Amino acid sequence: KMLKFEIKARDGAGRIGKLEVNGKKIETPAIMPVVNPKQMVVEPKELEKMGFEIIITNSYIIYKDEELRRKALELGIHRMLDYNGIIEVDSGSFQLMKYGSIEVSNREIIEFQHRIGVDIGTFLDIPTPPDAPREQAVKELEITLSRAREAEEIKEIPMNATIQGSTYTDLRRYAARRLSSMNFEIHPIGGVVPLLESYRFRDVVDIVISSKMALRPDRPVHLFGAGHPIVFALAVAMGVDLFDSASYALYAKDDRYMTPEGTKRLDELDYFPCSCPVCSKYTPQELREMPKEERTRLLALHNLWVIKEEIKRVKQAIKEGELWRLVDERARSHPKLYSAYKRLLEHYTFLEEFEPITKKSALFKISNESLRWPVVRRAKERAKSINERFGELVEHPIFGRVSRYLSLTYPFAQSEAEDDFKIEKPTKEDAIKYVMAIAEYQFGEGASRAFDDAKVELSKTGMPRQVKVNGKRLATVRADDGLLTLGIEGAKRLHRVLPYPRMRVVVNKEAEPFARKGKDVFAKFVIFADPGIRPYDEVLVVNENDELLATGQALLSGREMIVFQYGRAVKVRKGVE
Amino acid sequence: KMLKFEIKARDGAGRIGKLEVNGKKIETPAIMPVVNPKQMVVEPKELEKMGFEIIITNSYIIYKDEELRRKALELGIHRMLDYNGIIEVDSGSFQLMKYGSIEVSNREIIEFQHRIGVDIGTFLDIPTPPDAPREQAVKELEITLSRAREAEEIKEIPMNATIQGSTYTDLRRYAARRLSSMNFEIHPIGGVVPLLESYRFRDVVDIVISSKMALRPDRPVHLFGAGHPIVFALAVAMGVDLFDSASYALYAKDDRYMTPEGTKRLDELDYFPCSCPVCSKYTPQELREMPKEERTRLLALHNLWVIKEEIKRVKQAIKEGELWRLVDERARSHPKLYSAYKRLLEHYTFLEEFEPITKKSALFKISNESLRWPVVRRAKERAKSINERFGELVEHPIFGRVSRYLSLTYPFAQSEAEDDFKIEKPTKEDAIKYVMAIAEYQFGEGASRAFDDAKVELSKTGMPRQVKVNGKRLATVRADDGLLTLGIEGAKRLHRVLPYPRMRVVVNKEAEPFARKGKDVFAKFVIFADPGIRPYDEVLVVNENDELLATGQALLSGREMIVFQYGRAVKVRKGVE
Ligand SMILES: Nc1nc2[nH]cnc2c(=O)[nH]1
Ligand SMILES: [Mg+2]
Ligand SMILES: [Mg+2]
Ligand SMILES: [Zn+2]
Ligand SMILES: [Zn+2]
Repeated sequence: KMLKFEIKARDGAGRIGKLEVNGKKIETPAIMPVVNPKQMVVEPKELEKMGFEIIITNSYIIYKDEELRRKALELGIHRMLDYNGIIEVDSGSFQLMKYGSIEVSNREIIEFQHRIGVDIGTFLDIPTPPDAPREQAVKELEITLSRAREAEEIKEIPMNATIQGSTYTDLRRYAARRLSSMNFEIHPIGGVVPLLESYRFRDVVDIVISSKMALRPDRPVHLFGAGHPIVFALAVAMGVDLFDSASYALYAKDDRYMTPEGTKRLDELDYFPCSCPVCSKYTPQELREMPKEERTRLLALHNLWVIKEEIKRVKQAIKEGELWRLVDERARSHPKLYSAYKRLLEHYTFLEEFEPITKKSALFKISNESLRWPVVRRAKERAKSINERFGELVEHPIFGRVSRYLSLTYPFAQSEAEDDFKIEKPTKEDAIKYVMAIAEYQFGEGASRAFDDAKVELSKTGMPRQVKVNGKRLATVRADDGLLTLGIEGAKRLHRVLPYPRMRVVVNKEAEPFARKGKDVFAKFVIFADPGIRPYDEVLVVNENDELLATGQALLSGREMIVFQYGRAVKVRKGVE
Repeated sequence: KMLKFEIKARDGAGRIGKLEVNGKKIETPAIMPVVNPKQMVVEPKELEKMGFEIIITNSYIIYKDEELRRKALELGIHRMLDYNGIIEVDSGSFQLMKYGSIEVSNREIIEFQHRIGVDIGTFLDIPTPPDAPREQAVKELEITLSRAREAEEIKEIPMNATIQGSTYTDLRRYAARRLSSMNFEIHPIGGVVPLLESYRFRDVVDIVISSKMALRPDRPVHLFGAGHPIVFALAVAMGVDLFDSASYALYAKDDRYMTPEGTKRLDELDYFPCSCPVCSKYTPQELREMPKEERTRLLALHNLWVIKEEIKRVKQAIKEGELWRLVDERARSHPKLYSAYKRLLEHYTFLEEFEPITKKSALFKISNESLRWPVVRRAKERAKSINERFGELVEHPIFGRVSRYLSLTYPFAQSEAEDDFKIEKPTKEDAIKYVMAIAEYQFGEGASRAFDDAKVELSKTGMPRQVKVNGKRLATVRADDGLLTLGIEGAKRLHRVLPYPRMRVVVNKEAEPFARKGKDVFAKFVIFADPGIRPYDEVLVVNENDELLATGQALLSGREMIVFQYGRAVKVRKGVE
């Protein structure tokens, strides 16, 4: 294990992760600028100063140039580029996609990558073009897989194992499942460059989702060639963690200027809709008259700033549970991106497994699409049975109508549309009915039976809070989302009222003592867990004998908990000890 | 004539304008930072260095303070504030909002503003709150207008005549009519601060449109209190040319960070979604540790950069003919903004009057609301008749079905949605049918009768270009928009086929010679024009006797050509004499 990856925060199918490679730590989503070893528009040391702690170069281009190879073998790529962050390197597969044949063998560049002290390498995977004869897509993929097995045998460093299969979702699934069973640390998704250039974002969505579906969750995903800000928000919402960009430099040499919404020709710019170091002091009409070398430099820097800025924007949105809103905003950039956005939302089943149970932000109805967001479709179905049971429905701008008993609970209460939703507070005789409704809603069918005989306390306002029964607190309704926070007593009740494995996270014999003491539960110790658990659900920490050890909040889905070996699986609230 | 205002470019009902006062020019849309004479987070000279060439201060406050009072009379605000740009001042009406009455008379402040060398003054209009009872909306408006009448009498400086009818569109209309008929140079729209602070943007749209409907198009409109980047694109699209902001500073004082999509609390920021001098330099945490004063300063500056940046973004979009696409993107920032955006599109009649006829940018189907854009509804309606005659209905992504004869013309041809639309090139036999369908579509019913007996000469590609008869070239189908550019001969024919005033722009007797000569028609010399004329339409430059003087392209709407006293109204292609 030379590569460690763990989730720190999440939204949609996206996540902010901590990625460690042989001692170097980087936060994802992240973009690695592509550096041309022959003509570096922006010096690696300057990229590093700008905050780019990971970059990529062409080991093949280096290998072929006598001078470059000599220096790379003499000082290592790090000293050669005078860069200290993570240096990822490509294999020359891109030259393969352009010329068909390359003058170096898979084993050869791999060994070369090792010789120059590369942080992360890549083998000669074949980038089958889109809409290619299924025959070619298969023949090429098998070679890719063969070259992969070879790389798995000789690699001594972290390496990229790229998924191919052209535009055939079944080949994608196959590639993903196969490379997922091999010893590799990162899984790029290739062959998409031509799609991105053509703005065929819908096809990329299909390729990306089919790949993510078959890929094991705990490994970072890299979208090869997605180096333009316009796709960041969407790609990250699908679960992409890494991006690489050469366009920042190539566009600059073409007097092309990037924007989160697309690209513009410098000669069509009357104003700079940006405030970066470059745009804050210069002007379109000035830049246009500068020496090309200078014009290229300033554009490159600008492009890098906008790319860096989008990433930060995306991470900040994930942090506040607003990614979908941002994605919705960026979808209006281009008709094709809008097409791709609608398509992504059709994949409710894939998206639903990762969609957090509760978010910081309120549900915003800002378009027709938002009514199709994962959280909306989930709350709809989960409320159906709660309505035909508790009745007393009220009107809701977004969900139409929902029982007054869920009106204080996310996302019904925690949402906003064109018109405002009037939440109906409980009564002294009503309270418990709410707690029961929430339980049945948050924990599933039967959960109320753990609270029936309880007494709900009300705050200075008519809001439900502390839930008690013949003593100790069973749980508490949160003010922030109207969801229940389990106390050890309430956890015990749920445990006996709900059959195994509902709400369970089964831990290591070794992990048992810690959970009992209330320490947090770490993924590597989770041997099994309820497949229904969603990020942020209340959870029952248990041993194999299903004995309650503690209660806490999930940070991963049931499945992820099993698969993941790094990061916390559960944030424990209280233990049995 | 103490204020000149010219339209330099436009889109939607918005416009980029040239505003001159005291020989000081400024480009609009423009936002004026509100400056507090007592406390200044950022100082006028700094604001001037940042590029804010217009600001606003509270003359009443300056008045009520001995210190400022002396220095003001003594030095005159310009030197007092060490600012050399346009300085606008407010009456003290703001204090009226929160105090209901002040210790100064309409006449007193007005004369005081005159004494301190103010570039633009304001009288004591009463900012009636959003949903006041009708008797109050009415009472205060009459009081406002009496002060308007007094101000018009003694005025010796350009002044803001604020439209003030609360939330009664009929009162706004009246209020606008009256002030328009009076001698003032700028028209703010007031009583909206309470609405903006409550994100009640839909109500602001209704108030603005009802005001704009009754305002003289040639005068600048100012949305009083609209100082957050969130409403700019929307507001500009409604024809608002000026904004003032106090928020950039006040928000900073409460560690609130501005964004084109809204507002963020500093203690809730993990990353800065911006590249400005501040954000590209510091991190959220680095900011939180600084002393309150430094924090307030840096945040205030950041807010100013966001403001400045959105404006440049809005102006760039107008120049590109993509304002609506931006409004749409921005509509996704908040449910209340989305509600307002949809409402704005309900006001088709108002918007269509100012909406240009042809654009450089292609029509993008990026949302549901995209289908309700002015250009789309206009195209649908107009084409109905063409589809009824020339038939040959071909499929279209946005309009569904449309006669093939218009498939070469804007906005049908370039249009792009989830799937591209393929154009139908003419046959040497259908050629004429196209020129006729286009004419009927571009010039209105009957227009075709001016081209029936003509031959359409196709180019290197099966595209129609020059239209000739007997040897004289009537017009020529443009390659870019598929719209006809008239030739003096085509002009003549249309002149007799279409009943006055269709396509007519009537000029002075003094302008008659130039027009005949071929010179461009300036607005001030236009006495009357076809209400149906839209920006960029082909127009018939005629004299009062309806005698053809020349042909050209409109740069304003017919209604605008009449009221406007500055700028060109028609770019003449060719005179007659
Ligand atoms: N290895 C590799 N590099 C790429 N660069 C762009 N696309 C690809 C791809 O599919 N694979
Ligand atoms: Mg595990
Ligand atoms: Mg005129
Ligand atoms: Zn920039
Ligand atoms: Zn900033």
